[PDB]
Amino acid sequence: TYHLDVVSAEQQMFSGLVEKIQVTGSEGELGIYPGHAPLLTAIKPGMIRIVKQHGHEEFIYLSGGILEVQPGNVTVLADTAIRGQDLDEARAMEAKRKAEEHISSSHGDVDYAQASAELAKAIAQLRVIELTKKAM
Amino acid sequence: IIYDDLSKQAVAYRQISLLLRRPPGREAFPGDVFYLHSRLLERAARVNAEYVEAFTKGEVKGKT
Amino acid sequence: MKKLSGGIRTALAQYRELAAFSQFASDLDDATRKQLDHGQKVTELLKQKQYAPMSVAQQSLVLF
Amino acid sequence: MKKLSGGIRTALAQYRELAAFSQFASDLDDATRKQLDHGQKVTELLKQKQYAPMSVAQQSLVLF
Amino acid sequence: AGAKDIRSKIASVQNTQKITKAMEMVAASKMRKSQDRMAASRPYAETMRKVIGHLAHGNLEYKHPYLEDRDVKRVGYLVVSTDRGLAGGLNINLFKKLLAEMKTWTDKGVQADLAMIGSKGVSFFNSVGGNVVAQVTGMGDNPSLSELIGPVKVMLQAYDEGRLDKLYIVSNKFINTMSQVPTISQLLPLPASDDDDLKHKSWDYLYEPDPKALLDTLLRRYVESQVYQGVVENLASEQAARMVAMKAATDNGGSLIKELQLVYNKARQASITQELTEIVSGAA
Amino acid sequence: QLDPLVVGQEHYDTARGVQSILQRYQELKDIIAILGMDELSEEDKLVVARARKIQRFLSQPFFVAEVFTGSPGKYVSLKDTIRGFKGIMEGEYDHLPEQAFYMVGSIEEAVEKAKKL
Amino acid sequence: QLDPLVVGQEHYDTARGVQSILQRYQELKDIIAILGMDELSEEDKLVVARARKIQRFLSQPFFVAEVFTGSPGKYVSLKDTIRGFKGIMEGEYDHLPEQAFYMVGSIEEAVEKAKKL
Repeated sequence: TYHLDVVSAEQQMFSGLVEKIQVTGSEGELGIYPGHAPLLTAIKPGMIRIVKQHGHEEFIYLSGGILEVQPGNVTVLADTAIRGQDLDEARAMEAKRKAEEHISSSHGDVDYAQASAELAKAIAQLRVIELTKKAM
Repeated sequence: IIYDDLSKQAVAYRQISLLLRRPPGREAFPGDVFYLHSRLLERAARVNAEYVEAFTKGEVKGKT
Repeated sequence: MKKLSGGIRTALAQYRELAAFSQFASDLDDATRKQLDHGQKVTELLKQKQYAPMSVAQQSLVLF
Repeated sequence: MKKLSGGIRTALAQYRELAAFSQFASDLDDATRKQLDHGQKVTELLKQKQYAPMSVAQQSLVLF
Repeated sequence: AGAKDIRSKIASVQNTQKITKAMEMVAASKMRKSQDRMAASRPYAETMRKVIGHLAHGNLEYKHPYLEDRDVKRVGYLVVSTDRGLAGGLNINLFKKLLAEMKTWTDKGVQADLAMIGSKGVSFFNSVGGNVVAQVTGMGDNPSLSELIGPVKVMLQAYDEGRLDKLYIVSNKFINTMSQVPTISQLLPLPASDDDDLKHKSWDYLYEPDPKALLDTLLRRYVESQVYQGVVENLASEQAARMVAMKAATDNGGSLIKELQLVYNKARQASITQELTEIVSGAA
Repeated sequence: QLDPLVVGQEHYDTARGVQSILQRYQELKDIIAILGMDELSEEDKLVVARARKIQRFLSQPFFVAEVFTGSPGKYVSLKDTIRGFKGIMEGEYDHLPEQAFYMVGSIEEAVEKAKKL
Repeated sequence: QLDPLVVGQEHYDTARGVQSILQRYQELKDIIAILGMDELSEEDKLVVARARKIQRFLSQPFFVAEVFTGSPGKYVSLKDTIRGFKGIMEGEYDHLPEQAFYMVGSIEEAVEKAKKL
């Protein structure tokens, strides 16, 4: 058995030793047994079959990524979302659009918002420095 | 015993005192407003068996 | 003037209610930023020089 | 009652400030979530109707 | 003044002290979580850089644009900024550093270009008038790579399209809980690996379909992953800065109660004296 | 006198409900200020709408205030008041605009006013 | 005697601008005290720095106070001071350290003192 790592840009998705795997490589379905020669390839979105030592199969769903099976370690650099050109160009147009329209969205921090509002209201018209003779 | 409001006994005393021209103190309450509640609440006490016996002249012996 | 001042009262009311945030103005949503910036402007509009009285027509015109 | 009411008072004294912290903090640690919900159960438990006094048996049972 | 106004102000300052004392704890817990999410991000980039090194400048090499130091006729920056104030001087130190370096570059007649993460930088560089070409805002405390694709897509497209000649990320670096430093660092063309993969001599990859198409996607994914790491570190620094800011604000409120109470006692005594003297010296 | 034994559970519950909606709206005000309304939950936005409608519906045109505003005054029974506020709190009027409740009087006049808007 | 008619529009306007700036600085002094200066908007951080420069520029050495400070006194004409304050407010000296303004007669002496820090 060999050591497999499936890692996203954000979080690690798997680890441990493995007997074998089956990936749908870019040029076609593919299977990595131990000792496999150094290979590097993109893989299409879909399920990746693992059989952990003692034959425990499990499926992980990978939106895509690059597989690198080095001499002793195969690591899958999965990604978080589907990638292409028709999509990333849509995202880039949306960003060009947001900056150009001068559109800004709010954060989602409903805690900081309440804290900041209570802090602003408590500090208003306080006039403490005119009252205690702090020279400043 | 429950004093429904000592807060209003103090006010009644302030009135009946200022009306007798006695010099006032803090908050215009008479000088001895503390003594007023003190000598009242210091009657609330538990009293031992020997005192009860002596006051009632041996008529009651075990009770506090 | 009775017709026109009704909106000044409410503009300044909402502005006085929001004023606390004038120090954190950058955080605010633009839906209230407009109320705060209308309040500041109606407040800057009520300033006036000494010995410069306005006839009722001019006051009504400016409040309109 | 002395045995079954040792912790209540300080438990509530702490819970009522932890509930004051809780407003600004969502995503509370589970460790404190337990304490908050327990303090809330007990605080809901101690309220009482105006003319329904309880014998020591009933109070001790509920506090048990 | 008067006992009542001062007592009201004391109550309000104690309330302020409560609010800041709570924000400090919230920021500390979020700092721990946001540096766990930071520790979790390393392996992907750490291995992608090894692969890129072996392919790019090992025993074999390729001539991708992103690896050669072409003539600098204009520069682009990716700017990371917080979405929430009360961070202390975090954002302004960074923006002043950026403005100094952009001054340097524009002196040589080379233009500069900006893409903004977070809304604080957006407002700042709108006020100053810097050229902002793409932006993403409102990520808050849940940064996700699927959102950074936009602006980095724009900057990369403009880089390989010939319209940029150098690309930087400017962001804060979380060094110690008590200290963080703004840094401008280069990510195109690719900076130079300290290590040598001459020891990888013994082997080379089986490229499917071919190495040239793979190196491109590897470099793109590596740039995106570095931008993501920068965003997450800036988030952890935001939390660690808000924490110390709120600690100092709690201490300043505490040191202000101790003045308001002296004023309050002075007014209490003066009112007692004036009232009692009026009564007594009025009678008879 | 605001306890169930004297006013009845209906009146007491309506009054505590109104106070609860307005108290929650007070909380929501500052979130609406900072983050903006489009970030509220899908129930919370309903609380905001119903709180504002309740708030408008408490105003009333008096007979003796006719000299200030010219609008005629209204007398509203207690039954009409309870029925109106309970209906508002239970969503039976979520389709009317807020201003249909302002200086309206009884609840039926709210629908007659909304038809005019 | 501080009226546009008596002292001219320029003098009056400079005086009122100085008052406005210093008051705006007073209003921020408590938020600066609690939350520190880094929370102030960039527009309100300029107001503070100009307010402090104005605070220092109102200081002057007196001929009867040489006995205390040793520095020689200064006599500043009105024409020469409304100009310096117009400058400080308009920003034409907004690149100069505060202590350039402490105990100097005229704005010239301040730009000259800045060379020595």
